Amino acid sequence: RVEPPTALYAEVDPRTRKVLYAIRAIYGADGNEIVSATLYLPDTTMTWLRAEGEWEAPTSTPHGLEMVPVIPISNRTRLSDLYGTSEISPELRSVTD
Amino acid sequence: GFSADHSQIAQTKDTMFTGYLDPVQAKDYFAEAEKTSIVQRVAQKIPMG
Amino acid sequence: SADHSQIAQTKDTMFTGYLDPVQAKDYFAEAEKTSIVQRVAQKIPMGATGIVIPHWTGDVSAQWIGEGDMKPITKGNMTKRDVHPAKIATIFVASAETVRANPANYLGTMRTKVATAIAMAFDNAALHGTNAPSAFQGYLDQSNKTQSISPNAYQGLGVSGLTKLVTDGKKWTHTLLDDTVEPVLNGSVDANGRPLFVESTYESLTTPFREGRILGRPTILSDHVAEGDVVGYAGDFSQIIWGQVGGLSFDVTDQATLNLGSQESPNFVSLWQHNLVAVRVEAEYGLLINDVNAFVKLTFDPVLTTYALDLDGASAGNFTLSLDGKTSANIAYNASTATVKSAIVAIDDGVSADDVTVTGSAGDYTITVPGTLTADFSGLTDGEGASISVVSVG
Repeated sequence: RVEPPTALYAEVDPRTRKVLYAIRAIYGADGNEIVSATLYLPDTTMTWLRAEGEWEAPTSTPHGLEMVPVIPISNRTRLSDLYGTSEISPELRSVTD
Repeated sequence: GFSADHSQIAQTKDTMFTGYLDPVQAKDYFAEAEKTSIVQRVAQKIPMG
Repeated sequence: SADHSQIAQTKDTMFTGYLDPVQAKDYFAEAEKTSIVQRVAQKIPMGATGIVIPHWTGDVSAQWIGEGDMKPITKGNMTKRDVHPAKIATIFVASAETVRANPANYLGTMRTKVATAIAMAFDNAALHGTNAPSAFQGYLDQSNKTQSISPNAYQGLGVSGLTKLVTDGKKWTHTLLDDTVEPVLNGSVDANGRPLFVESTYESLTTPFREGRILGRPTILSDHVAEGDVVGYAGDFSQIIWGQVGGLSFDVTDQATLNLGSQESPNFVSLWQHNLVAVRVEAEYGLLINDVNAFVKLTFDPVLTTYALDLDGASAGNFTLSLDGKTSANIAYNASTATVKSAIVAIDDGVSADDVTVTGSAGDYTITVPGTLTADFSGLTDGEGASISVVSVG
C-alpha cells in the first residue's frame, strides 16, 4: 500500500540512500490527535494504539529483511535533489498568485 | 596488617598500584521507575489546534 | 552594518579593482610556514580524556651472601603522569556580498592562512613559552644549557656542546637549525681557511644544509626556529611527545551572534540581522617534553643565562648551589642578594663579580651567570616547592 507524507515519514541515511526507519501516524477523524502509530525498523515492525489518551502495549511482527519495508517514491528534479522537490514549482506559484 | 606503603611487602592498597585497581561500574540496581500524569489517564482527550 | 570595518569585511579597500582583467597573481608570494615540532617529535595517539604515562622508579636490589647467611628482602616501585590536550581557536567573518564575490579567493586564502597560524601557534608554544596553554608540560627554551656556535661550528656542536649533554648522561639524537645559521657553517674553516662542511671545489651546499648528518646525527632546517638570543637546538628529540584530537575543524553559519568586545565589555551583533557570514576554526593538541634538561640552546656569540629561584617560604635550613657541576658552600634560607652574590663568586671555577649579578629579596631571587646553574633544597627544613628555572625576557 502507498501512503502520503501527510501520514508516513521516513529518515534517510545520507551515506547510503538507505531508509533508516519510518513512522506511520494515523490521526483520528478530527485530524489533530494521533489514534495509532506504527514504527518500521530493519528487523521488525510494531504498533501502538492510542485510545484512552495514552499508548497501549505495542503489538509486534518480525519480517527478517535486511532493510525496512518502506520505499520512498520521490519527485527528482536533479541528482542534487536528495529528498525530491514539489512539482508545483516556485515560478508557477508566483504566476498563480 | 601493615602500613599502606610498607617497604618489605607489595599490597593492593599501596599507592603504587592506584592507576589499576579501580572498582568496576555497574547498572543502577536501585533505579526508580518514572512517574506519569494521572490527569491524562482519567480525563477524555479532546482534539485541539 | 558598518563600513571599512576593523573586524568584518564589507567590500573594503583591500578589494579595490577585484574585477579588473589586469590583475595577475602575486608573483612574490612566500611559501607557507609548517610546524617543525610536529615533524621532529613522536606523534602519540590522543583523545579528549587525555592520557596516562606510567614509569618505573624502584631501585630493585640484590646482595652477595655467604653459604647459609639468610637472604635480603626487596620491593619494586612505579609512578604515574598524565597529559590533557589544550584547545586553540579563532573566528573570521565577512558580509554575504564578500562571500558571493569571493574576491582574490579571500575565503580560500583565509582558510589556509589561519591553518598555518594555528600550526605556528603550537610550534611557538613548544620551542619557546609564547602564550603557551597551562596544560602543555615544558618548552625547550627552559633547558639551562647554552653553546656558542659562531667561531667554528664543529668545535661548537661536536665538542664543546656535546660535552654538556653527555656529562648529565643525556644523549644527542638530532639538531634543529634556523635558516639564519647558514653563514656560520660556510664560515667554519680549518686553520688554512678552507671550509669544513663542503667538498673541495665549493660548488654545492654545506652538508648539514642538504639535511645531511653531522657526526652521525641528522640535521633538520627551518625558516622560523630563531627567537631572541637563540638560533637553534641540539638534544635528545626522542624525549618529546605530542598528539592531536581529530582534524583541524571548520564550521560555518550566518544564523548566530558574535560579541565584538570582551565578555565583561560586551558589544553583541547578530550575524543574521546584518547578513554577515562567519567561520569557526578549532584544533586540540597535547605536548610533553619528558626532560627539559636534555637539550642545548645554540647561540651565535656566548651569552649569560638568567635563573629565577624561589624557596617556597621555607624559614629554616641551608640550600646549596652547583655551577657546571662544581658545588658552592651552603647558604641560609633568608640570605641577602649580596650574600648569594658572594657565595656564587666564591665557586672555584673562576667566576667573578663583573659577570655574576643577583637581584630580588629573601627567598625570591633572580641570578645571571655564564653557565649551567643548579640548586639542592634537601638541606631546607620548612618547605618543599623550593625550585630553580631559566627565565627569558624582552
